[PDB]
Amino acid sequence: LCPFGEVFNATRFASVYAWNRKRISNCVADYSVLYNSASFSTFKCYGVSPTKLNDLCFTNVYADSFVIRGDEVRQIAPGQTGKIADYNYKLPDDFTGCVIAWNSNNLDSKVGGNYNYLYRLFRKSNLKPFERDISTEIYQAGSTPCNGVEGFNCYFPLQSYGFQPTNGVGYQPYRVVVLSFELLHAPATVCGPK
Amino acid sequence: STIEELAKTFLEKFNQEAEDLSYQSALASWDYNTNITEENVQKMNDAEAKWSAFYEEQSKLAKTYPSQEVQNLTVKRQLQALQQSGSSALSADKSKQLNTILSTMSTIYSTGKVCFLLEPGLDEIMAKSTDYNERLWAWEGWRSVVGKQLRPLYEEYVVLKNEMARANNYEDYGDYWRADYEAEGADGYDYSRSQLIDDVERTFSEIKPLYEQLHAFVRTKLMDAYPSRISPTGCLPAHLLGDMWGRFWTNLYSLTVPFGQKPNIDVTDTMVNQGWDAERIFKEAEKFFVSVGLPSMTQGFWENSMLTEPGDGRKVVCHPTAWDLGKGDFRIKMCTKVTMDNFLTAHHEMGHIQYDMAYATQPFLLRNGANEGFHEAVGEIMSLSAATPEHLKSIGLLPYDFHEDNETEINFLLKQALTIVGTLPFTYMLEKWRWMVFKGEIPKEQWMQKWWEMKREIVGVVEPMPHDETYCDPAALFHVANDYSFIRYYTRTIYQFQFQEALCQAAQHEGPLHKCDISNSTEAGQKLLNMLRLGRSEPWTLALENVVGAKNMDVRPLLNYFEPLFTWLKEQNRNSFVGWSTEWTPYA
Ligand SMILES: *[C@@H]1O[C@H](CO)[C@@H](O)[C@H](O)[C@H]1NC(C)=O
Ligand SMILES: [Zn+2]
Repeated sequence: LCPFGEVFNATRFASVYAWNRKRISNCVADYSVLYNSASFSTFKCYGVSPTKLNDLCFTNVYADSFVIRGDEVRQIAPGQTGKIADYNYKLPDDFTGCVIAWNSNNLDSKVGGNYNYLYRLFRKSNLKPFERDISTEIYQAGSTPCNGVEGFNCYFPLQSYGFQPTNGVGYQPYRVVVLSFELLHAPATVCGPK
Repeated sequence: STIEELAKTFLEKFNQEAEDLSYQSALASWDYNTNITEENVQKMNDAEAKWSAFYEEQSKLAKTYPSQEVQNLTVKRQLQALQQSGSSALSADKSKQLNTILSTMSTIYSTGKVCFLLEPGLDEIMAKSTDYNERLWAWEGWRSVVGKQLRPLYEEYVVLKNEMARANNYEDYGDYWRADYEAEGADGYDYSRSQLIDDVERTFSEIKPLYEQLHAFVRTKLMDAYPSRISPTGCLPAHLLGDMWGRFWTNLYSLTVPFGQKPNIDVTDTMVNQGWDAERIFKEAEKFFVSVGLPSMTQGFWENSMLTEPGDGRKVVCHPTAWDLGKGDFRIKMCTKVTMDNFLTAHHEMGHIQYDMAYATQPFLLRNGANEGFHEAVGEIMSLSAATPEHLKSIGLLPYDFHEDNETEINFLLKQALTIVGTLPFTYMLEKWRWMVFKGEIPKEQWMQKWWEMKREIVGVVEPMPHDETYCDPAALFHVANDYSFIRYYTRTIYQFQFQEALCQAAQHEGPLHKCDISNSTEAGQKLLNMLRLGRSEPWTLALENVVGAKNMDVRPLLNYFEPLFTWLKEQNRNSFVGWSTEWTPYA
């Protein structure tokens, strides 16, 4: 039994741009404890039926974990565009996997305001599918090249989320885990009971 | 390298930084306005100072992108809103003088003495007493202790403000105050500032036939109040209008009432007997809004809002207000009781928060009303609809068998008219006088003369004592001593009835307009929301056209609202004279 509890109830998560990547294989996974968890917000599955996820099985399962805002959850879907769906984390059209998200206001909010979660808002070109970027080079906007210091028409490419307890619903933190399934020529290793 | 892209990139960073600094400042201010101590003021001052410094620096940086070259209208409006804000800067030496003058002009108004102080005692003596000598004493004393001590300060204020207005590419300060109504857009949606001074005047020409009748009906009713002190064909004396200034005539209802043997609708006793609480009023107010097609209030509203005076020894001002702190935080603060006026104020504040929640999706710099007058015109129609007999009968506060006799409608209409119609000429005259004074049409040595000439010619009120050029009467008002605009009320009065006529016609109602009710009607709610969600991203002409169907101010709905009162009044004025002549003086 591979430990879904390692990622689902981990104490600390990662930012959107430096999202956590985990490979799962050589185990047995019982999805009945997840879909019927009755403590999740969104459980959207694409390419595979939710109930028929206990019969047919794959070789490798990739888990991507991060934390985002509330109104940006809709951007994690095939074909969607925006600000975090084209500069931070992109999903390909032919996606066979599931997206799970849940509220975490009790943990990722402080009376003074959490500020250690970061996201990217400036980039030259859109991300290719399933790609990460952690570079901290100064974004170049105007003709004049700015070296080492940001001034007119030159900005730092990362910013922080202002999570505070007394916010609304679309401004509260949300933890998101995306599972992707791989079915290459390698023999199958992981699926449920008999 | 295109300027539009650079402006977009700059605004993207500005929005993200502002959405945090503004929230911190708002939360700090709420802490003070909820709990009053000696340590909260320091935090509020620090937060406000940081926010102001950041805003000024960003406004200074944002003047390098010309507003003419940008073609996209949304980005152009955002740049225009950012550059003009914080542009009030000409020189440090004169700015210090202007700030000191404003502060010393504001402080003299508050701590004035006659020894009776204004707010507790003078308001009561002006609103209740029925003696000629006492009222004239208070009027002359207040205009002598404060008015005579503000003329040189205001004479310096006008020129020092005109210099600042000229330095900022405008014509005068009046043009600066009229810049809120400027609209740029498509062919028929363009509104120029210089047009407004015309339009207002036109509308007033339609209200003169109604108000004049009222001016007669009040006058012939004061005949009994004072036997032989007021003229039977002249203007009304200034000090017998119910307030210190004559802004509202609501305090004359007892003397000027058609039928005093039929009491009006009161539900406080039934509310007490049925066992209601403060929270039940807000629950009913929310139920009113959920039935028209508007969202219910958030969970955080109930947990965070203050809805009653706390008895734990804390000090609260609790003047009824609605707060939109940003980041999805909406609150209402009010000392609530179990009376009817609080029931109506609950709907007013609920409408404010609904309007705030409508445009939360727009960018930061466009999260305001279309113009300065919409934001309260949205809230007043809700009270107008929720103060009707039909709504109260439906909600259970009144028995089903209760009827409405014609005398009740006459009395209610008179009470409403003494508040709404009577305040329009005063606002129009005061605004016109300051516009002319700022422009320079009236020389420095003929201020009070023209002021009283306009008062005799437009409003119809005569002074009891001769006033020379030493005195300064306009400065006595609060909105003038501390600089504020005043045409907002005139616009709001027309807008609130135009909206009401449009919504009631869309709600499939028949009969007089004052018995309307928009409860259980999703079409009217959708029509209103189509404008509420628009925000400031479009010119106010298009926002007005999305509810009523016109492009400018129309006064016909206001006259339609008072048609039964007009028809009744014309009957009782046959054996009397309607109008006034400016040749009679109380002192001669
Ligand atoms: C992670 O913690 C939750 C919280 O009780 C618990 O259900 C389990 O240990 C883990 N979650 C899952 C889905 O296994
Ligand atoms: Zn209001």
